[PDB]
Amino acid sequence: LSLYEKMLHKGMIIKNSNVYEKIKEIDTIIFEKTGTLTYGTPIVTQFIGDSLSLAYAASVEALSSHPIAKAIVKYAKEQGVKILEVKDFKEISGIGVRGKISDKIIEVKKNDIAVYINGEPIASFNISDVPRPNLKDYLEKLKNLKIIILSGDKEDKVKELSKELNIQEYYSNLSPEDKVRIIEKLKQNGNKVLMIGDGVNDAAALALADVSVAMGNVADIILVSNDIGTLLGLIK
Ligand SMILES: [Mg+2]
Repeated sequence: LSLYEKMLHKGMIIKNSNVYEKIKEIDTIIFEKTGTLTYGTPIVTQFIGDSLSLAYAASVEALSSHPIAKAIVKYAKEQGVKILEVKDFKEISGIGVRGKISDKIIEVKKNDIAVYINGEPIASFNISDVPRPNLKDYLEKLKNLKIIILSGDKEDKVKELSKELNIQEYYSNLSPEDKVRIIEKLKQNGNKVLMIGDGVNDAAALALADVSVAMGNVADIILVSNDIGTLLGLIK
């Protein structure tokens, strides 16, 4: 058939056949918490504030394509509130959004998210990543090979996910640049490192991985399917 076509069938897009046997020569596996071990879109785990505030925040968040923004919009919609007309929308990706509704200035910006109305913090959200099911693939590889979780998220969130999925080595509160330095150090130390990430917020780290995998949500392997199990199946 052809390696390239066989891999597509399994929802992997490969860049070079070399990545193939290179898989066997690697010894370290690194996961990005967000998007790989968890779904690409987080959920609202709690909202504190009144329903008008909720409608205001969702109405502004409805103009962003950020996953946190989508988590907030979905939660508000499940609560039954309707989207309101916003003017003067402004966004700074991943950090905050702003807009005007009913003569009032609303800001939603990085509990995890505060809602301001005319300068005053009046509501907030806790949002969390949702883990992907399938937990045995991990042990299998822990058999055959060291696993590491990296994340720009806070200690307690990262640790807790490490706890659930049963992963020992993990680093938290990392900037993209922290991750890149970690890869280089592993490679300096002699490790052949395969990394799985979102493909953007950690593109430099991937670019340095011995073999890099991007989620479907440049890299050596693109997981169109977002099927990590099948990737870990292959590796294992
Ligand atoms: Mg949600």
